[PDB]
Amino acid sequence: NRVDSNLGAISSTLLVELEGFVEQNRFQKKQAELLAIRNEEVR
Amino acid sequence: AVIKNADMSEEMQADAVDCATQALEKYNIEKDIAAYIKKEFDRKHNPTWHCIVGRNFGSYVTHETKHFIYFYLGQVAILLFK
Amino acid sequence: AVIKNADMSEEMQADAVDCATQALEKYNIEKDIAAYIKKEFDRKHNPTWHCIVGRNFGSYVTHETKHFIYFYLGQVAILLFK
Amino acid sequence: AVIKNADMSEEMQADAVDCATQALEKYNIEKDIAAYIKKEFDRKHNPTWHCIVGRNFGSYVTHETKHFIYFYLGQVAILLFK
Amino acid sequence: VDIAAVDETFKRLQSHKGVLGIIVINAEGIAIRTTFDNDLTVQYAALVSHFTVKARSAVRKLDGDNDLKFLRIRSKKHEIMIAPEFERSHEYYLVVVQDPSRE
Amino acid sequence: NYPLRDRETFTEPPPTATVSGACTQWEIYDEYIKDLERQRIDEA
Amino acid sequence: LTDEEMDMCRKAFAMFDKDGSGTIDTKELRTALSALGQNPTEEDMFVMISQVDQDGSRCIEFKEFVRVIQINKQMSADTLDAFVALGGNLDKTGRILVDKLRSICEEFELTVNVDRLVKDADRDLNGFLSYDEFRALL
Amino acid sequence: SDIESTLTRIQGHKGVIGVIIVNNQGVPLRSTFEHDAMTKQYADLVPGLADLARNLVRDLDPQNDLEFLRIRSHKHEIMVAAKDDFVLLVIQDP
Amino acid sequence: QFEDMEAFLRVAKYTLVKFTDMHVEMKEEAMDICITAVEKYPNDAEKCTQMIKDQMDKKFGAPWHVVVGKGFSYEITYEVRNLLYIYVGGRTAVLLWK
Amino acid sequence: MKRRLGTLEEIQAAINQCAKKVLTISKQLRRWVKAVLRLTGSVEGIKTQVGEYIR
Amino acid sequence: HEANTNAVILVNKAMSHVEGGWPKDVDYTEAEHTIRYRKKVEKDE
Repeated sequence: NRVDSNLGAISSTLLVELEGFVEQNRFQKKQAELLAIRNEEVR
Repeated sequence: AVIKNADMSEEMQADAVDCATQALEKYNIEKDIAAYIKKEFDRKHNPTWHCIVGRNFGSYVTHETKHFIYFYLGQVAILLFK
Repeated sequence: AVIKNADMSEEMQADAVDCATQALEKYNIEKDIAAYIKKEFDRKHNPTWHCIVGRNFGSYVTHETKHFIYFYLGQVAILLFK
Repeated sequence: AVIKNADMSEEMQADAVDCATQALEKYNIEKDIAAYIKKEFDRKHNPTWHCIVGRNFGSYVTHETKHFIYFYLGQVAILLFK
Repeated sequence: VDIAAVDETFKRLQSHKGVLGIIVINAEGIAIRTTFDNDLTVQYAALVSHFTVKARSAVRKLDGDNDLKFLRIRSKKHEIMIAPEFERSHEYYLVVVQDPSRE
Repeated sequence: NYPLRDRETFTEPPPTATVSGACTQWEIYDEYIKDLERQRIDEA
Repeated sequence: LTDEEMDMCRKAFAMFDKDGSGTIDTKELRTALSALGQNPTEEDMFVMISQVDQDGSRCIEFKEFVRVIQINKQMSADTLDAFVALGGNLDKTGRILVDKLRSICEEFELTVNVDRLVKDADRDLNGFLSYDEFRALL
Repeated sequence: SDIESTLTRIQGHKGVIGVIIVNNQGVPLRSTFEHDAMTKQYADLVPGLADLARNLVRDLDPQNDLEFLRIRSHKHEIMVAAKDDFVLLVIQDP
Repeated sequence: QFEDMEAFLRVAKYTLVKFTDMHVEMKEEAMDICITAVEKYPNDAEKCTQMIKDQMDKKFGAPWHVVVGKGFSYEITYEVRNLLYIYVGGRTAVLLWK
Repeated sequence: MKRRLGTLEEIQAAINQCAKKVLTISKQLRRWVKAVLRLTGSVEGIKTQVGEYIR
Repeated sequence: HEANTNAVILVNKAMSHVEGGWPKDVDYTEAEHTIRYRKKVEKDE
């Protein structure tokens, strides 16, 4: 779980979602912390 | 009522349609249509004509400049000419 | 050569028949049949003719004093008149 | 072979029956039966036909003077006309 | 009289378990004896006539000297049984419909 | 006065096509089951 | 013609005829255009529907919906994307400039890269890649 | 390893002369024959009989389908298991 | 999931158009006149086709062609915009072409 | 996905900054290359479809 | 001597409905002959 519920959900994310595309920039802030957060626990 | 190619006066193309369509509804065969219309159209507008009516047709014919109709009416098309 | 109706001289009819049939065989489209059948027979005799080709049409025509032809040959209908 | 109603020349009634029976012998489905019976007779005689194959069907259709045929083979029914 | 014998054969067959129906149809697709109503009869006669002549032509084409005395198509409801006896002056593909679910 | 000019004729017979089908109780049953299914889809 | 195109066609037909009429009326269409920003006249939309309306309904339906998607899609799968990857910018010439790949690796700012790939995908052994060996790369 | 074991069992009984699997249109895949001048015969003759029989059964009452079929000739028992994916043949004289 | 012919006939009263190239007013008039024909004479279907194409004969077109039935097949040549194929009563079906 | 859901050069620039941004999010933590190639090819395909459309 | 029409076709209307499979116009389904036909196919040994 702790080493493969992360690393099979870190590889399950979808960074870019669905001009105004700057919201995508804002969106791609958020999930960044996600992967960083998850990675720390596996480390 | 649809016309395709013409150069006559608008008043006589209206005369041509109102002559032809009720005559078409009056009769049932179409030899006698192309007798009746041309005889009437002699006596109405000018002293000489020729008309053809029918389906699946081809022709090559000489029209004096101010006289030519190509009906396309009830899918029985009429062409008439001086 | 099936000829239904005419009132006209007969060697010119011979020219009519062959200038209809080889025109039909040389050509392959509906309009150009009566295009040739005028154009040749036009430039041979006289500057004024009118010619019709097709199936299931119909016309009365005024009687031309000496130049009128109708054909029926191999499900092709052709009229010639002056 | 069984024929219930027809008004057409018997010399091509034989053509109709020999066209239909080898068709029924060859194929093993009843859409291609009504395909072939039109198709091969269409390339034989005329430009226009219509042909129905089945059991327990009703129809009203305008006849043709010498083109209307109503077969019957082995509790399998055929109609064809112009 | 043998008419009692063939009707007796109908009760011989029909006394068996689950046997819904017996019918006899000749080479011209017209039923002779029935056990059903008239329209299920005529649609069996037409359908089975065409199907069995196709199947016999199949087996004869596949091998020249082999014919069929037997045919058995299956449903999820009822196992139609066709038997034919292809001969001259008689070819009577009798057809039974049965199933072992009932009774 | 007026002169002579000439024209031609392009007649289009109405377009035609060929349709082949086979009606049988199986075809009919399947279609009605489909028409009914879209009814449920519209309802839901 | 396929089976998932029916899925997307049903979803988009749901999006357009949003009230539930079962027929595309002009107002829901203009609602869709106005959500996309466009507010055209009330005479051009008539002509647009009249070309798309075959039945005379003044309202288009799912058969007409897939008819227009069918004509526009299949009139004009993996050939195009792999083709126009880099060689489709060259249009049947088989010679790709190295400077294009240097520019691609220039703009996307990638940390570590050595271009030994093009050195070791060299199948004509000249210094460029034709299209069949280009697919062999892919 | 269950499909091929059943093929090997079924091809080694007292009367069986051939097992055939054929696809929707054709392509007889996984025959069992020492030559292939008569496999194609089966593959293009028999599924016409299988779907023709599905027509005969289903026409009556359209809740109904076909599952199997047997044709017993004099010297052969052609059993065909038809279904949606394919047609399958087993030949056996009793 | 009904479980006989009879519950199917209880549901199946709609008259679905299997395929059709007709104008909407064309479609509604032809569709309703065919349903009135089928309800008028279930037993003898010959004179259903009598009524259908003679009404269409006087009103709409000089040539017409009607086929009603139970199980059949067909291949026709028809001029476009004038073809009707509908399923009536969940069983009977009618082809109609000019 | 960006391949599935691809004045023009503003939009193409924005798309490619978005791809740069995917890689930047990767920075905070070889098929890299081929993904990037098929992306740019698909974008150019969009551009030439447009360019033939104006014809 | 001056008028023309093509060779005009002629068309009235005819009907057909199919019911059953008796040999020829000897027999008709809407009559009694079916019984006697089955009788002369019922007693052959």
